[PDB]
Amino acid sequence: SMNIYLVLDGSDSIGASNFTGAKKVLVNLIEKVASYGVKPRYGLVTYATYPKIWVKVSEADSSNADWVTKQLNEINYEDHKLKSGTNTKKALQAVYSMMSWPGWNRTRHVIILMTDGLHNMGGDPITVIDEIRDLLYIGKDRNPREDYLDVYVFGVGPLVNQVNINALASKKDNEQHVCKVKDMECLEDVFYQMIDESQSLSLCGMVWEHRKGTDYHKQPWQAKISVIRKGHESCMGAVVSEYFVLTAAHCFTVDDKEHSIKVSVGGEKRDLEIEVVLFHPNYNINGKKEAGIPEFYDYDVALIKLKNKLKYGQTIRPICLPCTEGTTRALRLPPTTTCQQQKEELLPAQDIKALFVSEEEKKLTRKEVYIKNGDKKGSCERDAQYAPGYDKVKDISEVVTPRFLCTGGVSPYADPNTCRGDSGGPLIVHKRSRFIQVGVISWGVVDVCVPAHARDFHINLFQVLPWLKEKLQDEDLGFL
Ligand SMILES: [Co+2]
Ligand code: NA
Ligand code: NA
Ligand code: NA
Ligand code: NA
Ligand code: NA
Ligand code: NA
Repeated sequence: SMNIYLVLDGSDSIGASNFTGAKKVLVNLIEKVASYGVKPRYGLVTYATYPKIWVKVSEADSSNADWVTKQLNEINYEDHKLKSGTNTKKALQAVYSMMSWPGWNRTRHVIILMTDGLHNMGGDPITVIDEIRDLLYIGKDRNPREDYLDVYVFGVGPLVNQVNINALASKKDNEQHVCKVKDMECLEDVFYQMIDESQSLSLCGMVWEHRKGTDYHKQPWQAKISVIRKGHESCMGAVVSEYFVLTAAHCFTVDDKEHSIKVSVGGEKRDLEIEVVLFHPNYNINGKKEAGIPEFYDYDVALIKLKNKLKYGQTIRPICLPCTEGTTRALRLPPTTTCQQQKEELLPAQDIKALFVSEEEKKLTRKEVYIKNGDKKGSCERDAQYAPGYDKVKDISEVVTPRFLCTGGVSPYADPNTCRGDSGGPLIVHKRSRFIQVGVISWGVVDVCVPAHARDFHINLFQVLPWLKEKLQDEDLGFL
């Protein structure tokens, strides 16, 4: 159990702009905490001469991040009256009341005070902190219980009184509880002190976003696949479970032997041995030659089972898959959510904002693209006619099957294109600060590694669920 008390100074010395800027920090914090699957109870208070309680931890809805964010969004600077006075002591007493009781010992409390430190009314606020520690039994028995209280003070504005701010904040070794609101480095560090990374290692679609992170931290699911032959093959894939990596089927052939295939993940120097490659049963690159389709990429997906089981860390984590309980939670939806509901959320009938990862000279970079899933879909699919060897295709819909998603082009925006080395990699949608894989990079019209018909096709994972569900049934992913 965790309670977070957001206390915002709305006095005259703060000003409208900085007050709004301060709320932004709070909105972003609530969102990041939620993205970790953590559900604390929130308290929300604004103050000047007197405090105004907007949300109390005792309220049932106080643990509903969307509802709290809504409340915070509705708060207007002018709502808090009597701005000529600043009584920080009273603001903290409002928090004390929320902790008061007219398994308390298991609740951890976090106070986040945003002020310039210029209280001009009431006594010394430090006194209330002392009452709070006594109330929560902290610093009483050396069972110190210091872990149960954290007082963060974010200095707002250019004219801040550092002494008063330092006085109220917690003082814990190897930790920082004071930050200037504009100091983005400091604020960032605060988050990682507050939330326990360990409780979220089993979460799919998670990324450690800290400024010190590497390419492996920013794309933890990314797997590099090597096939040594004839020329050597280079493909990308995504970790979907402790034993499996999802990639494209065309990256391999029935002639490739297990030992000739190596996988690399997490920025580790070593390569990983595979047990076997599971091609989608319906994949047959030569199945439509008669129809004028030299290479048929329908059902172009394959699952690589690794010899050794992976352990999830900050550089090796699974991406979320469509229609699984993991994705439902990542999207913060109720347990009664359906595959169709997930589909409507992730792949609506319109231009969908998405991304894929590309290796550009030892470095991984995200490329933003748009999935044409609206009435712009046909135009994208038809451009498949300009693809090499597809000039004599009778019905283009026979090559561009219902299994494909389409990206690339100049509308609505100039989309970047996938390169040969990106083949097999995941096509991703970013939602609720989480990453969900909706497709597998399959093939393109033009090798641009540009023309308006330079489209890229990906296998829609929603269209191969029966197979995914079957091959991953024992991976504890909880398919719906
Ligand atoms: Co003031
Ligand atoms: Na709401
Ligand atoms: Na003690
Ligand atoms: Na950890
Ligand atoms: Na480390
Ligand atoms: Na669920
Ligand atoms: Na679909």
